[PDB]
Amino acid sequence: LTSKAAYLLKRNSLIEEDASRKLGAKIVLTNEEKVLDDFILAEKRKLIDDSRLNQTEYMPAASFYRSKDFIDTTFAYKIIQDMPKGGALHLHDTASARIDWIVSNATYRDHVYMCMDQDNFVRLTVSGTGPPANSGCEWKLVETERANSGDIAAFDHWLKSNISLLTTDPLVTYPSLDKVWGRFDKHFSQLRGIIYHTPIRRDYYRQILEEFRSDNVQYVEVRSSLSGFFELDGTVHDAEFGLNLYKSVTEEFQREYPDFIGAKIILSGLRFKSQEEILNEVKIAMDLHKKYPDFFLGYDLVGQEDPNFSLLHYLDALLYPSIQNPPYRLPYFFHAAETNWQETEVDYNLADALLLNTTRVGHGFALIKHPRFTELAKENGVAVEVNPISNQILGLVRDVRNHALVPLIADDYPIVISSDDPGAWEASPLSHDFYVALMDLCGRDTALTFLKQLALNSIRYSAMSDTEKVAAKAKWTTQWDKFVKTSVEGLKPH
Amino acid sequence: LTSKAAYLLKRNSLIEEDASRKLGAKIVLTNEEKVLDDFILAEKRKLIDDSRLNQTEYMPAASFYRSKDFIDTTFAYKIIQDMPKGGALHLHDTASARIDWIVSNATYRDHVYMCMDQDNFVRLTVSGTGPPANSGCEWKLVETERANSGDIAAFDHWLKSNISLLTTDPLVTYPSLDKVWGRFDKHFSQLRGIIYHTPIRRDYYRQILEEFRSDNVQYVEVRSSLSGFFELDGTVHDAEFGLNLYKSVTEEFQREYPDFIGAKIILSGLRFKSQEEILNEVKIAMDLHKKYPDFFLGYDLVGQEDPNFSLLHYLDALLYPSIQNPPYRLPYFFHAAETNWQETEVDYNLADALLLNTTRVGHGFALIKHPRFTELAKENGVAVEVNPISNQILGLVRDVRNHALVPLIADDYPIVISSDDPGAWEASPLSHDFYVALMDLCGRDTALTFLKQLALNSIRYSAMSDTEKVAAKAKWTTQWDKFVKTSVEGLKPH
Ligand SMILES: *[C@@H]1O[C@H](CO)[C@@H](O[C@@H]2O[C@H](CO)[C@@H](O[C@@H]3O[C@H](CO[C@H]4O[C@H](CO)[C@@H](O)[C@H](O)[C@@H]4O)[C@@H](O)[C@H](O)[C@@H]3O)[C@H](O)[C@H]2NC(C)=O)[C@H](O)[C@H]1NC(C)=O
Ligand SMILES: OC[C@H]1O[C@@H](n2cnc3c2N=CNC[C@H]3O)C[C@@H]1O
Ligand SMILES: OC[C@H]1O[C@@H](n2cnc3c2N=CNC[C@H]3O)C[C@@H]1O
Ligand SMILES: *[C@@H]1O[C@H](CO)[C@@H](O)[C@H](O)[C@H]1NC(C)=O
Ligand SMILES: *[C@@H]1O[C@H](CO)[C@@H](O)[C@H](O)[C@H]1NC(C)=O
Ligand SMILES: *[C@@H]1O[C@H](CO)[C@@H](O)[C@H](O)[C@H]1NC(C)=O
Ligand SMILES: *[C@@H]1O[C@H](CO)[C@@H](O)[C@H](O)[C@H]1NC(C)=O
Ligand SMILES: *[C@@H]1O[C@H](CO)[C@@H](O)[C@H](O)[C@H]1NC(C)=O
Ligand SMILES: *[C@@H]1O[C@H](CO)[C@@H](O)[C@H](O)[C@H]1NC(C)=O
Ligand SMILES: *[C@@H]1O[C@H](CO)[C@@H](O)[C@H](O)[C@H]1NC(C)=O
Ligand SMILES: [Zn+2]
Ligand SMILES: [Zn+2]
Repeated sequence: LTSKAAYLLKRNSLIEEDASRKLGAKIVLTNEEKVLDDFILAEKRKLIDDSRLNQTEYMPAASFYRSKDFIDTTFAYKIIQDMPKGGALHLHDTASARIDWIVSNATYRDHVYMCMDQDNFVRLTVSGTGPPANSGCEWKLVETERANSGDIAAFDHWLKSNISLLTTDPLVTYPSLDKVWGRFDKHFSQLRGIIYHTPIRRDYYRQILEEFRSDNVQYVEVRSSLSGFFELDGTVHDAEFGLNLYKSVTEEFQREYPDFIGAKIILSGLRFKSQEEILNEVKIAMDLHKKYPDFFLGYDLVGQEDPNFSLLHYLDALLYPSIQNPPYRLPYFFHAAETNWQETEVDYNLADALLLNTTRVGHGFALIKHPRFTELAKENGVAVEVNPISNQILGLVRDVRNHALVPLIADDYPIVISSDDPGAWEASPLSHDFYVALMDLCGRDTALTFLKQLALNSIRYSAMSDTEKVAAKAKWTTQWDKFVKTSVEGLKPH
Repeated sequence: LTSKAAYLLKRNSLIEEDASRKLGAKIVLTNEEKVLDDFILAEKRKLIDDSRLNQTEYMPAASFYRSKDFIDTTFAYKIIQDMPKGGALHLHDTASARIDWIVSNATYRDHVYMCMDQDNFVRLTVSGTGPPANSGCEWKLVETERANSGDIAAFDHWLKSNISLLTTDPLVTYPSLDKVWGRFDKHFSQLRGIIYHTPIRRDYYRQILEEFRSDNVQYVEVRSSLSGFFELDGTVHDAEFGLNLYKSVTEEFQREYPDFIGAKIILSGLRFKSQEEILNEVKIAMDLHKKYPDFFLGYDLVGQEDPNFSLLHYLDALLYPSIQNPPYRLPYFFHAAETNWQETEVDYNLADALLLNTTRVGHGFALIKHPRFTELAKENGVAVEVNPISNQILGLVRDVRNHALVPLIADDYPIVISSDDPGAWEASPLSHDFYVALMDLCGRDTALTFLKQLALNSIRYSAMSDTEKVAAKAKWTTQWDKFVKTSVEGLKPH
């Protein structure tokens, strides 16, 4: 009737037309699921409106250092903690478990040594033939140092404080992409000596499995170098040994916990190695994918993407599987366009990843800046592994609401949410990144369809076979319905 | 043939396909324009590669406070300075001239008083009836304080410092959207008393025109309140008086400088006023658009959009022109979705703006987050006024390379670059925002086709009639050809 009423009808048409395109709009919720969705929506909308109208800071989009405790004090984070989120498809094996486990378990073992390097960073290693040979760092046995500390708890807390990235605010202590990446590489060099010892590495991978299961994540796809596992006698094993160790741990864990879906491993090489070495690693990946077709997925090039070699620089090595007669199909999981640049060597790695038939693309922070690349990656079914906390800390974004992949989420783009390296910055396996996605990557009228669609895409866009995908969806559905029923009974009066 | 060569063919075909979607990709440059583009590209690529590979900060992406002098020492900024950029379609009348003009001219006039308010901010006013009526701050003539100052240059520089937003780094001293918006409103309240005096306002608008012509901008569309211009006797004039004053100044300026295209005015109301006041402003805008259709353009709601009323909240007043018999078509230039939020009232103001047949959208920072809104605006031809430095300073973004509208640039969306309030933060009329757009909003292989497309879209998406647009483009083409010829003769060896 009224021109105002006709305008409002057209407004509802347009707004529904726009808001139905977000990822997860296809989700239909049962009444109990709607109860949980309303529970989450109330808190999220209260926070959004309090920040917007009272003109106060929106903590969910703040630095994870400052917002971590705040997140830990919200009811919705408890809901997400109890929620089974499916799979974490983008992880690195050396920083996916608590640093506290390394401090309280690994550095308590025999022959574990420490030393303060030239940069005032603690380094931990394992050497069975007495103190290790090094003059650039004065090595002291950790047992004697802990005994001499007097206060053992303070010593362990300091040991975690000199290793963790969250001891101070990374956005302040390392206020540049270069500085924070230097701190990240320093963290890895600190943990390299001790974490590559074979027993400690096996127990650390076991801890990765346990911690991700406890956070109600049932499936993982872990990137690992797989080689360099050493013993007290000095023996250094090849990548196949590491793959077999991971496989045995995973099979034992699956035997213990039937609710767990499992784990699969991707081989990661470095973006600054010689093309000869990268070709050697590609050949190793081909052999391991042949010999272990169900557990070994493929190959990936990791390391800081801006200052190191491009995908094209390794092109020969990456084309070696395809030039065979018959051609061999080696899957890829490229980190691509993890950069703030445009039309450079870094973000144009997206073209290489798409042309090399990559299974998934890590980050894709510059993907939105390339229209045809986005279209082609969506058409081919290449999902994007978005790691919001990783992208904030490692210098890509500062306000998480300004993340580059938010519009792609709002237009139903194939995406999964993962943590990259959770342990380095003291983050939960997937619930903290899920909370960040819920509070920063979707609109005010989006609470639970988004999270359930992320949980579904973590299985759909995994590397599992179709039969494995169906079985994994069955297990995840069992856990999800159990969680929904328990939460609703815990919140709904009777 | 060669697998490497065939892959390279596919890769270059894909990259050409993707990079042709960018704004201005269809621009064809003459050989002289190619020389200028090569110079700009060399400078830009040097900066980009030095920042990326040597791991040093990319200064153009930093805060305008820190990067201002660095920009002032580049060759590309010199070229942009000499370049006629067309028009500035997003300006505000009280902050489109240098603060130095107010300090060195206006506060040297008679009847000008000053006071330090309770926030230690200098406020300037004009009172022809002795000391000003307000006693909350002791009003003293600027002449007396300048006399007692000792160093007059230091006194005037302190005036500019207490007035300007760029005296300190706003991203540090006001590290919140709300705090920096408070500083912006404080700046406006500082200059309100003196800038609304009729002679000073007239000369300030004249100075706006002069400064924008000096920076090779030939056309402007300025948003103004147009009402409240007062005299020494206390007479307060209506919006028609101020509009006619602007029109007379513009006609005189056009007569003096034939190379100038001209100026047109938009009526801006504040989005926190009463609905009755906004309705009366809409009626006044209708009357002024009827009486001065060639000089008066339309209406716009300005002011901080996050904590104030939405476009829907004013729906009655906004639908008043269309409900008449016959319906009246009042053009709109709504500031829309200048926010980091999603699926809230602020960014859903885009739906109201689109349904109200807005000519252009101011900022539209969250437009990319809404796909159907972007598509519908693209179909309807609604351009977006991108003000990069304003979006950085006022708290929307920190790294300009993470600007939300960069992907829309890369997919050829209708946009025009402007400055919002340049004089507020010591920015050149349009050259600085153009340099920021060049170095932050387009790829490494994009220098001059982008800038020429910006200049062309500035004329296509103006409010000028179809007959006036051809003549405006003729003037701009004359100036552009002179600029290209002179710059090439100054750089080309022959
Ligand atoms: C990424 O995946 C792509 C799709 O699987 C790969 O492209 C495919 O590469 C395979 C193996 O090299 C090609 O299959 C062979 O093609 C040729 C020629 O047959 C075709 O061409 C002739 C004339 O052009 C035509 O008459 C035929 O009907 C075929 O169309 C023969 O040697 C073999 O019989 C065999 O079929 C595919 O043609 C090709 N597909 C496409 C769609 O291009 C690509 O190599 C993969 N890249 C990587 C890095 O793994
Ligand atoms: O296995 C350890 C190595 O992994 C890299 N690495 C670890 N996390 C990431 C890495 N590389 C690239 N992108 C960011 C993030 O996904 C670096 C480290 O030396
Ligand atoms: O006429 C002056 C008033 O205009 C507003 N104003 C001026 N510039 C802007 C404003 N508000 C909204 N968006 C950002 C920017 O474009 C506030 C100021 O008090
Ligand atoms: C703003 O804060 C007050 C108290 O500080 C609170 O009552 C009010 O609900 C808040 N506004 C919103 C929108 O949450
Ligand atoms: C590590 O410890 C040293 C000395 O104990 C201290 O000075 C230094 O700041 C610490 N570094 C980090 C990164 O915690
Ligand atoms: C460390 O944890 C492993 C299991 O991961 C356990 O077997 C071992 O006993 C622990 N070590 C210590 C010293 O408690
Ligand atoms: C990096 O710095 C070196 C010297 O410090 C210089 O020669 C080079 O041109 C710089 N830029 C690069 C490598 O892009
Ligand atoms: C200020 O500018 C006006 C207008 O250009 C000029 O007439 C006047 O002389 C200037 N100086 C003053 C008022 O001191
Ligand atoms: C303004 O001046 C006062 C005193 O001269 C000073 O304390 C204050 O910090 C200044 N404020 C700004 C915003 O420059
Ligand atoms: C917008 O224009 C269309 C025709 O172009 C008209 O039907 C519609 O009523 C207009 N809406 C408004 C709000 O002016
Ligand atoms: Zn990663
Ligand atoms: Zn504006």
